[PDB]
Amino acid sequence: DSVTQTGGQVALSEEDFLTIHCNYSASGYPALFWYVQYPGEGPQFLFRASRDKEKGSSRGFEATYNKEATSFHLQKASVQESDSAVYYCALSENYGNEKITFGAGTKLTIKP
Amino acid sequence: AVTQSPRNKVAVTGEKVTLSCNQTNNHNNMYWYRQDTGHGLRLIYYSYGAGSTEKGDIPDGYKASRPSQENFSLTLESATPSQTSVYFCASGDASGAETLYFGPGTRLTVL
Repeated sequence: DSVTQTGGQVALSEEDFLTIHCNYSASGYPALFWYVQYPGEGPQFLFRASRDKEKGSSRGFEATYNKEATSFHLQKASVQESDSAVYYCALSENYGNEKITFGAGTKLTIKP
Repeated sequence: AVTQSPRNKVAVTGEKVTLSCNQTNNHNNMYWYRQDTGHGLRLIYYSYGAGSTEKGDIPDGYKASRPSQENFSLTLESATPSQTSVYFCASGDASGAETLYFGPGTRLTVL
């Protein structure tokens, strides 16, 4: 499968509205994910969604499984200080390959 | 939960490098990824369970070993400059749609 993150870098100022795109191509119902990676550490689970129309969320972020538009855009109304890191959109093939395909990631730099 | 070693490594072209991964929750699945700008995270090798190994999307130049359930290692037989990236190991939690938990990672630089 494949995952596309149309945004490589995203610059925003405190409390700005955040949206990081995620479009994909899969071979069936996969489970969509979002991982966050802060400076110096490994990627960590943010949240997931198994069924279409379902919404995953955590720490203020959220995405909605839109199987029709094959998207799972991450959103957070007001980005804080600690949000600045790298976000990866991923699709887990828990029901098939059990392989997790990741996007290219998106670095979020939040200025005061 | 999942620990990797070494955290920092510099090799010379041709050096044989082994990256070690240890999980503590006994999941059957373990994965080795490298993270590169413009590519994010790509699977090199992964393991369905103890004693078995499976090629990922970009296995060339690597080999892995899963002697046990808790340990999965990645080896670069003869390091090349292109292998210069950050390697992340992870175990798969089946109860959460295979939600992964990565180790801190190994920053490898090939001189």
